[PDB]
Amino acid sequence: MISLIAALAVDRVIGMENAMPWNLPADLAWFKRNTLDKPVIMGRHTWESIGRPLPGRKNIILSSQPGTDDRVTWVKSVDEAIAACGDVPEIMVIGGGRVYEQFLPKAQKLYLTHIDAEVEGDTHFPDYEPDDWESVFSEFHDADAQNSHSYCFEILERR
Ligand SMILES: NC(=O)c1ccc[n+]([C@@H]2O[C@H](COP(=O)([O-])OP(=O)(O)OC[C@H]3O[C@@H](n4cnc5c(N)ncnc54)[C@H](OP(=O)(O)O)[C@@H]3O)[C@@H](O)[C@H]2O)c1
Ligand SMILES: CN(Cc1cnc2nc(N)nc(N)c2n1)c1ccc(C(=O)N[C@@H](CCC(=O)O)C(=O)O)cc1
Ligand SMILES: [Mn+2]
Repeated sequence: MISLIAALAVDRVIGMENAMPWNLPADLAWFKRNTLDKPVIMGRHTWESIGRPLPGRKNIILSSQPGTDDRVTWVKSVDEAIAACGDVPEIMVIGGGRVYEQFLPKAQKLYLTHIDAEVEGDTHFPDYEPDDWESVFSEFHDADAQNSHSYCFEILERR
């Protein structure tokens, strides 16, 4: 099954100039918890902003261009990306915007982190139809010493 995993600030902003403005260590924690030991799909920019392979995960990168690093797996299409994953129970799509736009309709579950933060971004999460989805998990957190804003973890399943 395909799942989208993402972190959103105010107004579905997800990035700015190839990066994430805020710093929310609890989000990284949770991102890692959720993707560890599973395959992660990500676009070329996102990989670039990551600058390295994520351990304990099969890294799959989508580019129309040929690979330039054997540490990860390169693919040139959404189909191939998914085939490259093999037979596993869950595929984690991690970004960025274009990639999410493409996998949304094929996805059965959303892992969203709602961040209480106002940032001028240049990239946004897709506009998805709430009707279609169901909140199965929700947990709120106030900002703290490690985390500068309040946030909320959420899991939704397509009805
Ligand atoms: N907050 C979040 O959770 C989160 C998670 C990830 C990323 N982000 C942010 O997202 C922004 C980067 O997002 P982005 O939309 O600019 O880039 P992206 O989605 O990561 O990368 C886009 C690219 O991936 C390739 N690609 C995508 N679909 C393809 C397909 N069907 N076939 C072949 N290649 C395909 C293309 O590479 P080629 O040009 O080489 O073909 C295209 O340039 C950054 O700001 C990052 O910080 C946020
Ligand atoms: C660029 N970026 C993409 C990124 C970041 N936060 C997100 N947060 C959420 N919720 N969802 C995403 N898709 C997301 N994607 C990154 C950057 C660094 C690491 C990273 O180091 N991850 C460690 C986290 C633990 C550590 O901080 O050492 C891991 O192993 O998963 C991951 C994603
Ligand atoms: Mn149902």
